[PDB]
Amino acid sequence: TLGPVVTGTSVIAIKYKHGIMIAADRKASYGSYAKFQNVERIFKINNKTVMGFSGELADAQYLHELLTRKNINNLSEKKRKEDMYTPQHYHSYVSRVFYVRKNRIDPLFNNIIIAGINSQKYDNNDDNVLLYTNKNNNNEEYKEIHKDDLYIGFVDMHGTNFCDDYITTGYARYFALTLLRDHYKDNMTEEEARILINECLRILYFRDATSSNFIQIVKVTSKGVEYEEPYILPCVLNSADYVYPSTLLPPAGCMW
Amino acid sequence: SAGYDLSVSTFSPDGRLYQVEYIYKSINNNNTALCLECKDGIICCCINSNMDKNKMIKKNSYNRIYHVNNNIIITYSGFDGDARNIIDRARSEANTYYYNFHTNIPLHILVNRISLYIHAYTLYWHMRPFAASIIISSFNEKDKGDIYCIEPNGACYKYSGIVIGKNKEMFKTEIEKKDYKDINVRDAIEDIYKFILTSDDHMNKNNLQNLVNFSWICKESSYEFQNIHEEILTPALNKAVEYIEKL
Repeated sequence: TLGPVVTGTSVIAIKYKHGIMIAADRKASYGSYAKFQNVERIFKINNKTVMGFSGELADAQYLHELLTRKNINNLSEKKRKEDMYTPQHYHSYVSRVFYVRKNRIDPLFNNIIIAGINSQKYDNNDDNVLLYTNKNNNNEEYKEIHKDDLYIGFVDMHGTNFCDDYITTGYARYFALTLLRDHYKDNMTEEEARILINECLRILYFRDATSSNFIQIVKVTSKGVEYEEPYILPCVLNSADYVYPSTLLPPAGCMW
Repeated sequence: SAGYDLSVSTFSPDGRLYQVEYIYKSINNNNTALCLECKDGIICCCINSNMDKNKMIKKNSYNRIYHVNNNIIITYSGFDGDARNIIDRARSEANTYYYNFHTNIPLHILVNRISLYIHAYTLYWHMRPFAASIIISSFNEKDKGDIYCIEPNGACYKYSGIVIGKNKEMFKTEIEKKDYKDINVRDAIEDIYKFILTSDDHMNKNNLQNLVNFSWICKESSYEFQNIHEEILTPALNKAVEYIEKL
């Protein structure tokens, strides 16, 4: 790849009391043209790990393929649930791929988020992994996962990598991150986490031209990786001055 | 023999390749593996009776049953290292197929590729041919069971039930009595334990637990690979043992 052509905009991932909540609008744009409006941008790596991306879609699909087969081979050698690769392992692997490609001046034009649960003590999902069946879609309750057992990593084009309690990509690094550094807190419930993520996505919808309001939410919890039903985010303007007709303003001068 | 059996690349004057037959003898001397098609799944069993005198081996640590994509069972009788080589190749072919096509490699194509890989080691005068025969099998609702067995000569055939390794003839005699396409895998477990007790004279009711590997792909496991839990193998083992001790 020589530059972005088809791109996704921004991803938000935060720890809350039951695991990881990661969000991305389902949009991939061809420049300023919103060609694809139903694109999946958060992928499941294993029952405890997800991958989100911004930037070029083809590079993201390549990386998703790499990780899919890495998880398959991991399962091929597994003899106990502890053998499954952690989110930290996948974050290291992706950071390494990016570093190697930087040294060749051949990067993937992506920013990546690797998030998940960094422990095996909260459930027995990795005892019998199902690649092609999902049993969630039984009537059990989520386990509270200690923040230290959760992992959210970031990788950029130059191989810069780090972890934190909340990670953002793209325009979320300005709009969402400001509100998160102001307002995020530990052990949030699903309701509070969802409310904060929705506020961030609403600001992005109002201020990022590449964004959309069709939001995909994914959760990684004691029940595994869960894709929520995509939903349209209601975004109303926050001032009546926007809606005031121009003809009611003075006709003279630069009134617009 | 007569000097014609020192190389896998020399035909004997009667048209036979003796190194391949010697490999066959090696495989027939090795431990037993079988795969059986049932009504709602396939069941695979490896009897590691050659390790009966190895008392210090960690319990249930030696397993000869692997899988490819979490939905294909692959096992063997013969050299462990060669079998691991072939299994690595099988997984590599599955990875390449997914990379190229984004769908899992069909069972029969994978079997052809593995058999060609094995056959390629019988062609040159400087490579040792693989000393192992491979069972590769899958099962899904629509297609029922598919079981293939690959020979060291590279010939792959399709079976409803297969036994390789030592004592395979007696095991086949026991297997052929009942039509297992109408029996469920769980019910087949007890039959298999009885067959082991009879056919392998090195196996008794004391080492049946630690010397037998059981796996299946069935409806219960959502048609994905799974080792049969001990909570299922225990009642079946006890029942087979008591029934046998009765007669």
